[PDB]
Amino acid sequence: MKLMFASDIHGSLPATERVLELFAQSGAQWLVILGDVLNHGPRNALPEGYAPAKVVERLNEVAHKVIAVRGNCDSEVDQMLLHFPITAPWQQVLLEKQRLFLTHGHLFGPENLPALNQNDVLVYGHTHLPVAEQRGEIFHFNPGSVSIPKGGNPASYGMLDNDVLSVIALNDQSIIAQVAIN
Amino acid sequence: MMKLMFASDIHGSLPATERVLELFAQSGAQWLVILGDVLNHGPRNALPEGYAPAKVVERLNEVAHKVIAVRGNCDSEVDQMLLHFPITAPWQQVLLEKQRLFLTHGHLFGPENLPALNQNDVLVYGHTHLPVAEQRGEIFHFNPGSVSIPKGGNPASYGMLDNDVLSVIALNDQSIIAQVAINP
Amino acid sequence: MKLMFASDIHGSLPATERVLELFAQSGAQWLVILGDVLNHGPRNALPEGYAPAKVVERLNEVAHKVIAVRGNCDSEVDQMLLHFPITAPWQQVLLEKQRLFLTHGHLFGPENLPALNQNDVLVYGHTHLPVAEQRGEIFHFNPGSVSIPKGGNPASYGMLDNDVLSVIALNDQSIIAQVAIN
Amino acid sequence: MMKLMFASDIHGSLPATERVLELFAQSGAQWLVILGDVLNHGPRNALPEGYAPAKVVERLNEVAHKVIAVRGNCDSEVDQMLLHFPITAPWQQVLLEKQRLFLTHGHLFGPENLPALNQNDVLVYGHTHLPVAEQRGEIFHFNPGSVSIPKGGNPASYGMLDNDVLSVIALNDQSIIAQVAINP
Ligand SMILES: [Zn+2]
Ligand SMILES: [Zn+2]
Ligand SMILES: [Zn+2]
Ligand SMILES: [Zn+2]
Ligand SMILES: [Zn+2]
Ligand SMILES: [Zn+2]
Ligand SMILES: [Zn+2]
Ligand SMILES: [Zn+2]
Repeated sequence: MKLMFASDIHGSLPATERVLELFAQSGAQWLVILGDVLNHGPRNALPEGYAPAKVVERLNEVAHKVIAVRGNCDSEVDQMLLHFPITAPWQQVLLEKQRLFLTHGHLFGPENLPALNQNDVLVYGHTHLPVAEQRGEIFHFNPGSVSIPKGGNPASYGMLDNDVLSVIALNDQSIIAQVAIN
Repeated sequence: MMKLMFASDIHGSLPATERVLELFAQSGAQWLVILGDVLNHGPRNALPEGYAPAKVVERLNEVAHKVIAVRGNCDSEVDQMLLHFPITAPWQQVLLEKQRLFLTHGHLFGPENLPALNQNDVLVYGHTHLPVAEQRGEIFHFNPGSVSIPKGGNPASYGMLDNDVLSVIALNDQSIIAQVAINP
Repeated sequence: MKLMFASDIHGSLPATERVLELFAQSGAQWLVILGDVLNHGPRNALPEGYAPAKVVERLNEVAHKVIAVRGNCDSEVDQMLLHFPITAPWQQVLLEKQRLFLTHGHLFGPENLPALNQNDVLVYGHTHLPVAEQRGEIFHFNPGSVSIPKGGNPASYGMLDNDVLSVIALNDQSIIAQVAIN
Repeated sequence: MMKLMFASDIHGSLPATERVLELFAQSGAQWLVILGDVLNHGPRNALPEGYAPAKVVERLNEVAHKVIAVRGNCDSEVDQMLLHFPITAPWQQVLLEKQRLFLTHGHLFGPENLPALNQNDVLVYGHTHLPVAEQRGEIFHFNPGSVSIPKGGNPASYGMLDNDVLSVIALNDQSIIAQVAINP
């Protein structure tokens, strides 16, 4: 199975178009969006090519292939525009060998862990920092941000391919971090 | 390569609950998927047979670590405080080889308000208390009916996913009420 | 200013009809309902004359005079039946010389206090125990339950009259507790 | 008796915010009532004049202890974590002698979806960015309009309750755009 992950888009049209381009070329079946989709975010500058209404038209074109959770920056007006369900604060995704716990990062995350099974995967964003590692009995995965990178990391996205979780550079496409989840 | 058991619209019926649980224990299924309306009978419904919310809670908690549930229109916060598994999520997902199952109760997204889905995906819901298993257009609809207050003259039922087939099964007979194959 | 308070009805039709009779005779302009309206409650025995669908018809007749907040036992189906807004976890009511902070008691209450002004009033239920006293710089008020009282108190309701907060017995009509707030 | 100032649909406009705050400080009003859509411009709207969310936050917090607000369709939880006063409530109330003021943003309850109210009560809302002050049927409708993005050729505005009259006032001129007496 092949899944693509994207998070903290914050209204950036160019980041969105590049994501949708890589999605189409990857062959992945679904696109998981971890929150903070249109709103740039009160405490920071507008991202490159900020254009909420256009990001909306682009994303709504693959709405039937999107799985998503509510970011701290997402609001009711956002759901009214996006043709896929974003209001759930968290959502589990059942895979053959394990579970994926999807959440933005502000309500649940590394500091407030959910009950899970050994080798399950905690998937979150919000921090804008890439992560692909084993933490205790479970795995932690954060695809970083596709628009507002932090900690010196390049804009990035995530990918699940053949039991391997990888954080990939949006432009470079070089592997930032990865871990096998067998 | 995946097996799941589905139970919906329990509404506090202890008999339905004990039976669901013995069947679950025998199924060999990885998870018990509860589609909502767990303890409350519902202001519009007459009490179910064997209405005993307090006891239903004790029983479901025995297998809490293996339950995957979604919020029903009759579920409230007191219910979440009693049950030891997450019941507040409005929807959740199951991913197979090339298709996905969209799990929801039926009052938010349903037959008359479809979520966006791809060809050959499955909308899994309860709420109506009417069993369904069929291809409706480009997607598949699946409703395992109510395990305690069936409507339309149907028997109380539950559902099962056996890799590529979804079946609605009578709770007493264990006879097939309806089933559909979701192979491309 | 004359307000009537009722809480933890839990589907009791007789309790409801008695409340509506006292409301009509009191002259009060509004009826404040603190939650837990139709559902008897998972761990409780059915109250006297349990009949949610009938409580709904009675309450909906004075819907335009009701102010309410979400009880821990209230659900989406409940809002669908009641013709007045109940989904808010809490609401503030502005009066001439002070604020009323209305909440059920499970999220906010004596143990998780909201920020308020000296002499404001914390109004809550959920415990089924009557209260009318000053605590710290603010007042605490709980009209008790009208259908399933605990502690040893009779079924009761509340009243705001002449700047005096009173907890009154549903039958006796005797004063259980009270405190002047001005 | 009762004096209140109303501001709605700020949408992150720092100039509108500083002006609202200077007027509030001079009004003598007991509370500043914010009807929603505080920091986000809204995906459907062009940025308003002087869009500076971060700064609007610092300024509104200086008077946090005197704000009474209700949630707008554009407000999110990041906004709540920044602002030091409660903004999540969908509605709240003001009680006069024999009348009731129902405060809400306008996307949940509004002109086209009325809450249950008694005769001579007031529905107070924003969201449309169109000022209103009139009796409609048996109740009164009052909308301060937007302090930053007015529609219909109207001036940026705010609102005030001075005992028994509700007025929509231009933010620059301080001239009366509309007003209604709610005496019964
Ligand atoms: Zn972010
Ligand atoms: Zn975030
Ligand atoms: Zn049901
Ligand atoms: Zn239902
Ligand atoms: Zn109660
Ligand atoms: Zn309660
Ligand atoms: Zn607006
Ligand atoms: Zn709005």
